[PDB]
This record gives sequence, structure tokens and C-alpha cells, in this order.
Amino acid sequence: MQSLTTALENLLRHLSQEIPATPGIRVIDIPFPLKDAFDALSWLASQQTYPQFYWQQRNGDEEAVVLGAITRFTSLDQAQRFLRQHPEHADLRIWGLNAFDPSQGNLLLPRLEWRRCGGKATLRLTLFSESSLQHDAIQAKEFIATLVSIKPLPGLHLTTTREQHWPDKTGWTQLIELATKTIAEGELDKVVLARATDLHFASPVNAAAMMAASRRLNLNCYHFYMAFDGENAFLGSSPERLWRRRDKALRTEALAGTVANNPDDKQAQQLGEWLMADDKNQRENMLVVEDICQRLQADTQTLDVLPPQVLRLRKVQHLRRCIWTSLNKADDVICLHQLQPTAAVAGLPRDLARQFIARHEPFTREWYAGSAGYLSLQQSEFCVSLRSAKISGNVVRLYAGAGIVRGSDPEQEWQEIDNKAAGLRTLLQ
Repeated sequence: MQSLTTALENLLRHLSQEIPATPGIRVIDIPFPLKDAFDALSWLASQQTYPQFYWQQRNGDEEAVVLGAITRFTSLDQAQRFLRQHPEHADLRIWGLNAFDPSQGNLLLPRLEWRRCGGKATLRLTLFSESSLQHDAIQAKEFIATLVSIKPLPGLHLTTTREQHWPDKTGWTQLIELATKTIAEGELDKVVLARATDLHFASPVNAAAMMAASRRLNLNCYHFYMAFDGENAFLGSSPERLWRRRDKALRTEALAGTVANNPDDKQAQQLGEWLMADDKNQRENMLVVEDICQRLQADTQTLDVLPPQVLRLRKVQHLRRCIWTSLNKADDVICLHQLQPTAAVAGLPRDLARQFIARHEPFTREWYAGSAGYLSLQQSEFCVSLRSAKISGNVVRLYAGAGIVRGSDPEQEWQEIDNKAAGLRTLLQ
């Protein structure tokens, strides 16, 4: 941590310059020599300050670790409202989560943000005050004094005390056959229903270590980690983008139609070339794109759907179609509310599917199948909070969902949710 130390000392130097004792906002960016890679995650997990948020874009070129909440926001709308009051810092990012219910978020304007774009990094310090910048400069000084040296990530422990499913196997069929009853009757066709698996461990589970474990195995995935406090965290490694906005340029995608992966290149690629020719999944995928274009059309100019591709991940492969377009207004609250929850995580039609989930699910999804990422005026990117876990002390809660459709069948969809959960379960068991 000679890079960090040096950066911290440049920052303390800046904070010792005259700062005006008037309301305002300052952004201090210190260049971060990236002669080696920096284990931003290990650094974050060494700190006793909360909240912490860690995020890496799925391609591996963009990474951030942010610490300490100058201000918290309970929705993305309230976040964007704050940013619009400061248009002179167009690149000022707010970081965190949106819940499965998108009117609810946990987002922060961080004290400190280390951010790498591929080859370059910046340690950014911000000051903000309704009253005195000089005052908050004092806080920043104290917050720096608070930071400790990078310690080795702690270990994962593998001793299990219990294993609960919500719903269990019988409750799953109880619910599945209810859902097909309901499909039988009305105009609902697809409903995505979830399971929670609670893993109870004899020791408290270190969430950053779990995250570090996931990053090694779960390639080509967004990695996201929020430490709300010392006892509670939510994290995941999702292959799915909700949206990316650069100015008004928007990218989203219809990621639906699942097979299992196999480690041999040929058998996985036969399992995939199959997926691309299966009329049916291609139909299911196409109903997802239609729904996305529908949801988008009144707020965008031309929508371009790209050719299908198979996305090979660790335990599981997906059919995806990307959809690019331009937004009429550079607005993140529109992207959020138009795109979440996805047709891939609620089902179809939108209202009816959400209403079934609301009516009937035996546990709250909370942050599962919301989104994670950041927004600034200039750009934003959120992933869907899939392949994720909620960590509370000694309990780890894994989430995975399946799209019930008519012929479904309990046990097959259950097996599918096992495979989706696998990408995380295998790090712990």
C-alpha cells in the first residue's frame, strides 16, 4: 500500500489548504499509480467504517470501492434529485442498491471512492456541507485518520449448523401447482417464483471474503458487494445488465432461456448451439424483448435489437438479445422504473406477474432481483441483483428463481434454481 499511503498524504495536503467556510461541494481527485493491481476488496474489508460498496463491471475494466456515507439516499429518485442540484460535477457518482421493489434503494454519496478504468485509477475525496465546507473538511480529516492498513482477507469457514429452504420442497409444489392453476385460468402466462436457501454457520461469515471467492470462479459477471454494517451485507455475481446509460445512449438486454454449462468446450457449445435453435426458448426470449421495447418506446427513439447469442457462464448458459436505443431524456429514474423488475424476474404480463409474486411468496426478495451499480448525470450502469446472497451474522441466504409457464413441474424447475444458486453455493459448501 505505498500507492494508497502516498495518495492519502496528497489528500491530507489538500485538506490543509484554505477551504472556504461556506455551503458547497468539492471533488478532490488524486491519481492512483496502478503499477500493480490494487486489491481494492481487501482494502475495503480491512476498514471498520460502514457503509462500504464494491462493484466491478462484468467486462473487468471498471471497478470501484467506496467507503463512508456523506449522505444516504433511500431511493434512486432522491439520489438523482441531489445530483441535478449539482450539474457542475457531472461525473459525481452515487453508489449502491435498488431493492426488488424499485421505489426502495440503499445508495450513498461516498466519502472516498477508489475507481479504476482499466489501466488508470483515481482516489477521489469529496466534501459537501449545507453549511461550511471548512467544517466538513475537518470530518474528512478525521475520516482519513480512521483508515487502517490492508490486512489479509479473513478466511471462509465451512462448518454448517443448519440448512432451511423457503419454501421447502412440498411448499414449492404447493406454490407451483397453485401458480399453474392460476395460469390455467386467467391471462397470466409466466410467473417467476423464487426460493431462499438459508445456510446457518457456526461462525459469522465474512462477506468480503465470500465476494473475493466468487470473483475467482464466477467469471464474466458483475460483482457487487454492500456492507450495510458489520453484521449485514448483500452481494452477488450477476451476468445480467439492467441498463447502461452514457448521456442518452442506452443499452439493456433480454437475457432469457437457460441451459446448464459443461466445462468441456465442445459439449457446452453443443448445449448452446442447441439453445439457439430451440424454437420455444427463442420464443420466450422474444416475448421478453417485446415487453422491453414496449416499456421503453414512449421514452426512446429507435430501438435496435441485436442478434441472439449464447452467454456461457460457470454453471448455466443463457440466450441473450441486446437492445440499444437513445433516450429522449438523460434520466435514470425513467430507466429504473421502466426497466425494473424485469420480465425475466417477474414474468408476463407485468402487472399480473408482479401481483402473483406480491400475493403469494413466502419471503421478501428484499435486495434480490433489484439492481446494483451507480448513477451520475453523465452516465449510469446497474446490473440485475441476481446470483446474490444476503449475509446476516452467521446466516447466509441464497436466492434463485424459476419462470413457471404451464407444463412446468415442481422438481424440474427446482433443479434449475439449484443450478442458478450453484455459482454461490459451491464457494461455501
